[PDB]
Order: sequence, then C-alpha cells, then structure tokens
Amino acid sequence: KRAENMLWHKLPKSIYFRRGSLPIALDEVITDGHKRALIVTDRFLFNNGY
Amino acid sequence: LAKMAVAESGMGIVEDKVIKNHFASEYIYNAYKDEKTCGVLSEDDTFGTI
Repeated sequence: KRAENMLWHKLPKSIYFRRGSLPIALDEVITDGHKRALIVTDRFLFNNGY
Repeated sequence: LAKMAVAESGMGIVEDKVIKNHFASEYIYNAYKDEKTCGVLSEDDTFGTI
C-alpha cells in the first residue's frame, strides 16, 4: 500500500531577533564556556567597524 | 607663595613648601590634562545611552 515520505521541520536551536539584540545574544556564548572564537567577515565589514 | 606661608604661620620649612606648591600645580595638571569633564563623556549606539 501507498505510504508517504517522512517530512521534517529543522531549525537552529535559537533564533534571536530584535532591533538591537547583538550584544545581549553574544552574552549567551560567553556564559557557555567558550574561550576561543573565530570571526569570518567580508572585507567591507572589517573596514567599517561591523 | 612659599615664603609668605612661613612668614604668616611660622610652622614650616620654606624649602619644603616649594615642592609642595609645585606638586599642587604640575602634578594636578598632568594627571587631569586630557580628561572629559564638560561635554558628552560616553555614548552607546547599541544600547542607546548618552
């Protein structure tokens, strides 16, 4: 008999969003014990303080 | 100014009030030479505080 393929709904574990929630969300990765971070940016975003 | 304060009170050495009046005029100038005290001190754009 006919059966249907299993679908899903997969997202990141946390999708933080508002007008200015960049440093409030970056305080979560501080309290998780992370001590060494690598930041991959564009060449324009590094020369403009982003 | 060091010779007037010994002529008035009569309780000190005139040679020690020279380097005390010198401490009160060039060490007080040197520490607080460029310290913001009049206009906008700090400003935050992510948190919105002036």
